[PDB]
Amino acid sequence: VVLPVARAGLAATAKKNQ
Amino acid sequence: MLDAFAKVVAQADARGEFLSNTQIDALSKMVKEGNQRLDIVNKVTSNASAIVTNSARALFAEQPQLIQPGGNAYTSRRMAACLRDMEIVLRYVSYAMIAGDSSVLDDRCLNGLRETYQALGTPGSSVAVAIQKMKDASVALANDTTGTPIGDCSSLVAELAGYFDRAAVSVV
Amino acid sequence: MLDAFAKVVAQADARGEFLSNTQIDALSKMVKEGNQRLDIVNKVTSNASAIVTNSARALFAEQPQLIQPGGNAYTSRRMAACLRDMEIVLRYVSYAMIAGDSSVLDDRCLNGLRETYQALGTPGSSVAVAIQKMKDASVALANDTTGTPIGDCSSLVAELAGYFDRAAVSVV
Amino acid sequence: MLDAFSRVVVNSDAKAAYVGGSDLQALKSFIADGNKRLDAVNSIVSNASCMVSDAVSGMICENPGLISPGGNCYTNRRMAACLRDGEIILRYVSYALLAGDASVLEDRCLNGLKETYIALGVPTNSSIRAVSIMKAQAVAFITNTATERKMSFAAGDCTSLASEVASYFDRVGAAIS
Amino acid sequence: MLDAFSRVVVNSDAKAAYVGGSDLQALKSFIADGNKRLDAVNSIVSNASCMVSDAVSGMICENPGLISPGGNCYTNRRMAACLRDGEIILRYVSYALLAGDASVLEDRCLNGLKETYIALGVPTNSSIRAVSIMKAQAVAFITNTATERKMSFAAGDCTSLASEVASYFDRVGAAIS
Amino acid sequence: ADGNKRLDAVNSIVSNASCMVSDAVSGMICENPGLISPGGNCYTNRRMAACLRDGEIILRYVSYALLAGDASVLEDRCLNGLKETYIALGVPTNSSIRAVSIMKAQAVAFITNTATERKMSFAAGDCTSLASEVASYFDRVGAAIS
Amino acid sequence: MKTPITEAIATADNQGRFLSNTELQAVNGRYQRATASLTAAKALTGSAQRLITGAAQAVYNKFPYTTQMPGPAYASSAIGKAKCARDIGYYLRMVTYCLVVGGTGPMDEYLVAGLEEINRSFDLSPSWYIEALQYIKNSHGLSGQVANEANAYIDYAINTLS
Amino acid sequence: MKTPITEAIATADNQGRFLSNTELQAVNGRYQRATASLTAAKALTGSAQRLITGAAQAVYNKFPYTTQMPGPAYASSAIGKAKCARDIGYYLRMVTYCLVVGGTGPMDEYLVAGLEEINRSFDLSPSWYIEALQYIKNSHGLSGQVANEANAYIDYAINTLS
Amino acid sequence: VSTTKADLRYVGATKPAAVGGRRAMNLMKQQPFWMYGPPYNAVTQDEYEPISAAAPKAFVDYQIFAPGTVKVSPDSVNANELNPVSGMSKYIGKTQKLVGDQGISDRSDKLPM
Ligand SMILES: *C(=C)C1=C(C)[C@@H](Cc2[nH]c(/C=C3N=C(/C=C4\NC(=O)[C@H](C)[C@H]4[C@@H](*)C)C(C)=C\3CCC(=O)O)c(CCC(=O)O)c2C)NC1=O
Ligand SMILES: *CC[C@H]1/C(=C/c2[nH]c(/C=C3N=C(/C=C4\NC(=O)C(CC)=C4C)C(C)=C\3CCC(=O)O)c(CCC(=O)O)c2C)NC(=O)[C@@H]1C
Ligand SMILES: *[C@@H](C)[C@H]1/C(=C/C2=NC(=C\c3[nH]c(C[C@H]4NC(=O)C(C=C)=C4C)c(C)c3CCC(=O)O)/C(CCC(=O)O)=C2C)NC(=O)[C@@H]1C
Ligand SMILES: *[C@@H](C)[C@H]1/C(=C/C2=NC(=C\c3[nH]c(C[C@H]4NC(=O)C(C=C)=C4C)c(C)c3CCC(=O)O)/C(CCC(=O)O)=C2C)NC(=O)[C@@H]1C
Ligand SMILES: *[C@@H](C)[C@H]1/C(=C/C2=NC(=C\c3[nH]c(C[C@H]4NC(=O)C(C=C)=C4C)c(C)c3CCC(=O)O)/C(CCC(=O)O)=C2C)NC(=O)[C@@H]1C
Ligand SMILES: *[C@@H](C)[C@H]1/C(=C/C2=NC(=C\c3[nH]c(C[C@H]4NC(=O)C(C=C)=C4C)c(C)c3CCC(=O)O)/C(CCC(=O)O)=C2C)NC(=O)[C@@H]1C
Ligand SMILES: *[C@H](C)[C@H]1/C(=C/C2=NC(=C\c3[nH]c(C[C@H]4NC(=O)C(C=C)=C4C)c(C)c3CCC(=O)O)/C(CCC(=O)O)=C2C)NC(=O)[C@@H]1C
Ligand SMILES: *[C@H](C)[C@H]1/C(=C/C2=NC(=C\c3[nH]c(C[C@H]4NC(=O)C(C=C)=C4C)c(C)c3CCC(=O)O)/C(CCC(=O)O)=C2C)NC(=O)[C@@H]1C
Ligand SMILES: *[C@H](C)[C@H]1/C(=C/C2=NC(=C\c3[nH]c(C[C@H]4NC(=O)C(C=C)=C4C)c(C)c3CCC(=O)O)/C(CCC(=O)O)=C2C)NC(=O)[C@@H]1C
Ligand SMILES: *[C@H](C)[C@H]1/C(=C/C2=NC(=C\c3[nH]c(C[C@H]4NC(=O)C(C=C)=C4C)c(C)c3CCC(=O)O)/C(CCC(=O)O)=C2C)NC(=O)[C@@H]1C
Ligand SMILES: *[C@H](C)[C@H]1/C(=C/C2=NC(=C\c3[nH]c(C[C@H]4NC(=O)C(C=C)=C4C)c(C)c3CCC(=O)O)/C(CCC(=O)O)=C2C)NC(=O)[C@@H]1C
Ligand SMILES: *[C@H](C)[C@H]1/C(=C/c2[nH]c(/C=C3N=C(/C=C4\NC(=O)C(CC)=C4C)C(C)=C\3CCC(=O)O)c(CCC(=O)O)c2C)NC(=O)[C@@H]1C
Ligand SMILES: *[C@H](C)[C@H]1/C(=C/c2[nH]c(/C=C3N=C(/C=C4\NC(=O)C(CC)=C4C)C(C)=C\3CCC(=O)O)c(CCC(=O)O)c2C)NC(=O)[C@@H]1C
Ligand SMILES: C=CC1=C(C)[C@@H](Cc2[nH]c(/C=C3N=C(/C=C4\NC(=O)[C@H](C)[C@H]4CC)C(C)=C\3CCC(=O)O)c(CCC(=O)O)c2C)NC1=O
Repeated sequence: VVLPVARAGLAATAKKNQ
Repeated sequence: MLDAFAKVVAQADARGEFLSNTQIDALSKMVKEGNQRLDIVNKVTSNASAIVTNSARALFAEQPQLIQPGGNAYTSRRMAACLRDMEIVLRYVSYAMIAGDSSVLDDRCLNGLRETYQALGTPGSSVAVAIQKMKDASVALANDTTGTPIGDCSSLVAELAGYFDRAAVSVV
Repeated sequence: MLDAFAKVVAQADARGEFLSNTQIDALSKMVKEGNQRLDIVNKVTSNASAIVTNSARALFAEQPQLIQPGGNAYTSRRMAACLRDMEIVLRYVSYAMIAGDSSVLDDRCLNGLRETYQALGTPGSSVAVAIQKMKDASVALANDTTGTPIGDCSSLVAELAGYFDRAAVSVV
Repeated sequence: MLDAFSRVVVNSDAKAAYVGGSDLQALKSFIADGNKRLDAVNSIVSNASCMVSDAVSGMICENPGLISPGGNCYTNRRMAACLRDGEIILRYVSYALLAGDASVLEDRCLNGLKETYIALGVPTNSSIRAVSIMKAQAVAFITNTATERKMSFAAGDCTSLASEVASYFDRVGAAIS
Repeated sequence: MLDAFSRVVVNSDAKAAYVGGSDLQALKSFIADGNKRLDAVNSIVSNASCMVSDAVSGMICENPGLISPGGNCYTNRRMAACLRDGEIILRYVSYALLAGDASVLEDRCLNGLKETYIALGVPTNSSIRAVSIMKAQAVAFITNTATERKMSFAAGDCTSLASEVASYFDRVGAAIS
Repeated sequence: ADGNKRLDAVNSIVSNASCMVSDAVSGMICENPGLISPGGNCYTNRRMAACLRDGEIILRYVSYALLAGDASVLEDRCLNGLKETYIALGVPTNSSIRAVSIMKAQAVAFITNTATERKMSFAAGDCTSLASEVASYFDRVGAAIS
Repeated sequence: MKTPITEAIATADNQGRFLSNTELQAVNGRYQRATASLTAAKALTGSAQRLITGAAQAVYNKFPYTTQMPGPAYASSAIGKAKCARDIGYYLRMVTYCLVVGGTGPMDEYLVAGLEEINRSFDLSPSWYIEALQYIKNSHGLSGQVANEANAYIDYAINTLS
Repeated sequence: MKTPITEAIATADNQGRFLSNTELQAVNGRYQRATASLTAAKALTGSAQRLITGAAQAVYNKFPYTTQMPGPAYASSAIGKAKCARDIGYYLRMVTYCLVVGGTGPMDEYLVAGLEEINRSFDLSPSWYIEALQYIKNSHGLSGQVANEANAYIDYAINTLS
Repeated sequence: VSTTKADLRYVGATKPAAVGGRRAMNLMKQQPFWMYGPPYNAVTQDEYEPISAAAPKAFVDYQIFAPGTVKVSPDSVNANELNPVSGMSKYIGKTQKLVGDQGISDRSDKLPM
């Protein structure tokens, strides 16, 4: 029911600076 | 219809248990956020027409067979039903955001939307592209301040994107 | 629905026959009982609340898990619906006793009752214990005198017991 | 049957795009956590027979009418099938945790399970009540907070794999509702 | 070992902080309700010999195979060792209620207790039952709702001490399970 | 009006109540000790605990009818079948009147303060009208069984 | 379930609209009130065994026939005394659910729907339960708005019985 | 009004047809039973004050707290005893009305409809009246089919109170 | 094919509980002996009685009698009948409810009170 990549790419984008 | 507070009361009553002190403290963390959850919902519903219209215009520019004559969104009847189906999903995500639990989302929007579109011939692959376009139009709109006290809301905008991911895998 | 007099008429219309002389003499015996049948329906109806409640009281003494949290009769809406069903079955068994034919009993109570309890999770082996406890409370109420003239009613109490066994096998 | 890599290609095939850019950077961080997912599938398969016999026994201690005469788990023929019905559900969830996508769970196990159970007369209230016990066991084994056995892992956090395995076990209960 | 004031200063030592007025309002209410903490622990040690023998023989009552040939409370040799052990458990949770922190119960009493019991043959499900009786005996002396033995207190609530000591009795079951 | 003598007469019974029914039915065993013989019907643990319960309940009825001041509290169903309940269970009923007549003689001892074990402080005066009232109430229980 | 959160969602779903500020203000009022509601739920849970066994004795002192009268409806036996204290604990548990949730939604669903038909069937008097609920209102020892929150669900149960 | 004659007119007016021998046989059964139903109405009317005074005294012996407890809902005063005997007369009078018309019609309209709203409001126990109706059932002195007609409407009043 | 004493028990459950009294629980029958066990917990009839709640304050002293008049008798003078190797003891502990009889009782002896 979850998307692991689409949710594993948003959590690593807000914690890690650009 | 359960919110996040009623999700743990219903799970306690199936065993006849009082709620423990470690469960009241987990619920008061939701009251502690509180004002930041109400601004996620306020930012989404106050831009709801721009979120749906810009995501539809971008959807037909990528799959132009949907608005060809004979396509699934030709003939204004079918075009206007495609636009309110996008606004239906955005409505129930904002319902599930203010509750803290995805109970109203997958009981009375998503429960049987894969086999609704399958019986109609609607391409559920193309519906999921439209949820993903409304998803990042909303999370780009959630984490900007523009008259908002600056803080960290990234655990709430990861919850909002998970509701959009829940609707996306459910229609295809 | 159709009673026992209408039952043999419908069996005779489908053959296109007048009723026999033997068949009229068998319907004279059904009128000859007549008052003894109306005594059983009077005794069962007059004590209808106490038969249902005291045989629900004895069910929860022998199966006390039904009223534990997580049991099928634990809440007020789920207990009141359990007494309501035990009064529904006793109603249509008294309807089948005054008619002499179990046709209103299954066409208006029993057909679809097994399908209902399998979609809800109601334990069907515990419903038949409640049916069998209203049975022997009523076939012991049938053959006591208590303001009836003395006589033999042992053929009409085998018919009343057969309507309780019919309602019990349509749910177990 | 899709895994987590097949889902981002099906989504890119609908618009006829090459996979590259931002969704290639979301895929490189999915494999950075690929050892935590492999560490955590092993922590469930290793305890898979105690997880089932505790969830079926814990469903029975809550509702002892299932082991009464006339209950659904009454005879030995029916007790052995509930212990089998309950470890197929755990087996198909471990496929979805390894794949990272609940497609194989939803169509090979969950599509039509509710209509099957209410045709055999299986109480779907109790099946939900055993699946929710297996949910509490799987979040305890992944976060290494079991009271009965502590495993060995490298130090770090795996609270996103516990959020994912709870979403798979909540679906199983919502599907057979 | 630590107490409730030493537990705060090892939390601040991980941050190299000072225990200031934000952190001190939990400790200013530990001394404010500190009369009731003393008032509750002589409600327990005044009844401690009655509490042990009722909890052990109340475990024999619900399980009579503990005193048959082959039970592990069988002879006088084994029954006096069970009565000694339940007095040790009640002693260490009266230290932990007095301190306000379950450190001394967890390292001296409970650390390594599970391995003694699976080497000596002690049944752990019935041993949890003797601790769970005297948890219910302890919350009835603190809130003064026991059927015999009304003690003379002052008026108010001790409802946060009764659930603090119920969590100390729950750590004994979690450590031998 | 003077109900302070009434409230002393109730409190002389209800303070020394659990000794009184302990001294009632043990004196019933003391006059025929066949009830605690095996085969007797105050022999078992449940039957002995029930016999103390009935003398407490009879003393609850008399001490409530004294406090109200009339025998309308003794007009309860308990009166009917106490003979017929004790016949149907199988209970020595003439032994049960012996259990009530000890409580009849104890209640006039506590009201008049002529108890030869305990001696309590009261005011000066008379209380023999109320001691005849409890002798009236105990014989109504003593007529309900026979 | 009738919560302040799910009455706002159900208001917007019956009109087919997004959550406007009419519904965000109703949710905000629950968050402003959830401080006193969640400490009342902690204090009634910690006083559970004291309040249940004390309120069963308050009924046995006002209605002392309920311990003498034979029959299955009275607290005259071992299982009637056990079922009386079980019902005070049902009432106390639903009050703590209503304080956590924030509305009279758990006890509307689990307790009061069908309660009149049950009392009339099993011969239980609703004046028994009113007396036990007046004891809990006078013995929890709470003060201020924490007592105002707990009392508002105790005499919601009194108005459904009286 | 549910009588056997109005329930036969209603089943013929519902389909808009004249009365037939399906309906004439139903009114005929009322006339054959009204011989025993009207002697029980004469007998309960003549024995009214013997049965109202005696049934009020049977509630005070079964539930003797009702004459002791203070409060407006109890027969512990002169006014509350006057309202209790008024209530036994209302129940006995509706039984004689039901014997006259031949159905359970008059006590539906005048006694049963709205009964449990009153017993909840004014705190009246419905088991007070079951013991009163059980006294009248055991002491009206009727026999034969005259007793079976009187008991069938007394037992109907017990079923609505439980 | 019902037996005459088979119901005479069952007529008392037809009355309502305000007038049937104790007899209102007459419909419960004899369970098997494992049905009163700690998974299932079937309730016996005697609880629905006041004889379960016979818990008085008063007590016989038993020392004021003459010596030789207090009699006591054990169930069996055997270690192996009072308690077996398993816990299935008929006399010691909480397993005294697991008897195949003693589920129902005779409370149609008295009255409808
Ligand atoms: C032998 C086994 C035996 C008896 C027979 C029975 C003797 C007995 N004693 C009395 C009199 C009283 N009992 C009383 C009760 C108590 N005495 C107390 O002071 C405490 C409070 C309470 C319980 C111990 C009292 C007050 C009296 C009157 C005594 C006095 O005059 O001061 C009777 C009743 C009188 C009679 O009819 O004989 C009997 C039968 N007890 C035995 O042990
Ligand atoms: C003691 C009885 C056992 C029991 C009963 C139980 N039944 C229900 C719910 C329903 N039963 C029906 C069946 C009928 N309804 C009718 O109107 C008629 C007349 C033609 C019949 C035959 C229906 C429709 C329902 C559902 C609607 C409702 O009443 O709420 C329930 C409630 C189940 C629930 O989830 O709410 C119970 C508890 N269950 C037991 O445990 C007993 C063995
Ligand atoms: C993350 C989502 C945001 C962000 C949010 C914050 N908002 C904070 C406080 C705050 N918000 C509101 C408005 C809110 N309350 C309502 O009742 C309604 C609608 C009816 C809305 C939209 C108010 C009134 C307040 C003040 C509360 C208070 O402080 O007393 C907030 C707290 C500030 C802090 O502690 O840092 C945060 C973080 N902030 C962000 O940067 C992103 C964009
Ligand atoms: C198997 C021996 C594993 C193991 C599994 C775990 N079970 C955990 C929690 C748990 N178990 C039950 C069922 C149990 N409780 C009962 O009351 C009864 C009988 C009536 C039984 C059989 C329940 C209800 C729960 C809790 C569910 C919840 O929390 O709501 C669990 C969690 C943590 C822990 O216990 O450490 C695990 C890991 N436990 C083991 O040690 C072995 C390896
Ligand atoms: C010593 C007698 C103390 C005392 C202690 C208390 N014991 C309390 C509860 C309790 N006791 C038992 C064991 C008892 N029940 C049995 O079935 C058997 C024999 C097989 C025995 C010996 C149990 C099971 C329980 C209840 C625990 C639970 O519910 O799990 C207790 C609690 C308060 C209460 O009884 O209401 C206390 C205080 N009681 C005393 O007054 C003296 C000082
Ligand atoms: C809850 C467990 C009780 C209850 C407790 C209260 N006790 C209160 C005050 C209190 N207790 C003691 C004796 C205690 N203090 C000591 O220093 C020592 C031994 C050295 C002991 C045993 C004292 C001295 C006090 C203070 C009052 C006084 O001096 O008389 C109390 C009042 C609140 C407070 O001041 O902390 C409460 C509520 N009362 C109850 O109703 C429950 C059952
Ligand atoms: C059988 C289960 C009973 C029993 C029944 C008998 N009843 C007899 C006669 C009888 N019954 C009634 C009442 C009935 N007729 C009605 O019209 C109405 C209500 C509208 C009712 C309730 C009447 C009026 C009569 C008189 C007719 C007559 O006497 O023939 C009866 C005949 C007596 C005989 O022939 O020996 C029997 C056997 N009697 C029993 O002992 C069991 C318990
Ligand atoms: C245990 C937790 C349940 C319960 C289970 C029973 N299942 C029974 C039969 C059965 N189960 C299935 C579904 C199972 N097979 C699969 O391939 C998959 C997933 C892909 C699942 C979940 C089927 C198809 C069947 C019937 C065919 C067969 O058994 O081979 C069963 C026996 C019923 C019977 O013997 O008639 C039980 C007892 N029942 C319970 O009470 C608990 C809640
Ligand atoms: C009683 C509630 C149990 C039970 C107890 C038995 N324990 C036996 C020996 C034993 N117990 C302990 C632990 C205890 N001693 C400590 O010093 C501390 C912590 C400070 C604790 C908790 C130890 C260390 C030992 C062995 C040392 C010794 O006794 O010499 C025992 C004897 C076994 C035997 O005779 O072989 C028993 C029976 N057993 C039960 O069945 C109930 C559940
Ligand atoms: C009769 C069995 C006694 C006895 C009784 C007398 N008592 C007299 C006065 C009196 N009594 C009480 C206690 C009583 N009154 C109450 O209000 C309550 C409880 C609420 C009780 C238990 C009081 C307080 C008084 C007033 C004087 C005082 O302070 O003691 C009395 C004098 C008549 C009068 O003035 O009321 C009598 C005769 N005296 C006896 O000799 C027998 C043994
Ligand atoms: C004791 C001094 C007697 C004696 C007493 C026994 N009574 C037994 C049962 C029993 N007793 C009563 C009467 C009591 N209950 C009431 O509610 C009232 C007042 C309203 C009174 C006076 C009843 C109704 C019952 C039956 C109900 C029940 O068993 O709970 C009894 C047990 C009998 C048995 O089953 O073996 C005993 C032993 N018997 C004696 O030997 C002395 C003389
Ligand atoms: C105790 C203060 C008084 C008392 C209690 C008593 N109650 C019952 C029986 C029932 N009570 C309920 C009530 C509920 N059940 C629920 O599930 C909920 C919501 C969670 C409520 C409020 C029900 C349904 C019953 C009947 C079920 C059963 O039989 O157990 C009894 C037993 C009555 C009987 O006939 O068995 C008793 C004794 N009675 C008193 O005397 C006290 C004054
Ligand atoms: C006597 C058996 C018991 C008893 C009686 C009692 N009843 C009341 C009050 C009312 N009774 C009724 C009932 C009816 N009114 C009707 O019109 C009809 C149909 C014809 C019925 C059945 C009503 C409506 C009331 C309240 C209004 C009124 O008083 O008129 C009281 C007084 C209670 C009060 O005033 O609040 C009493 C004392 N109570 C007992 O204790 C007896 C056991
Ligand atoms: C084919 C067999 C096979 C396996 C079984 C796994 C085994 C495995 N797990 C991890 C490695 C790890 N595993 C965990 C997992 C956890 N740590 C916790 O504290 C939680 C309790 C738990 C689940 C969240 C963490 C946090 C790491 C550290 C590296 C990382 O973050 O990915 C590593 C890399 C570190 C190392 O080399 O030691 C390996 C090889 N991989 C395999 O190839």
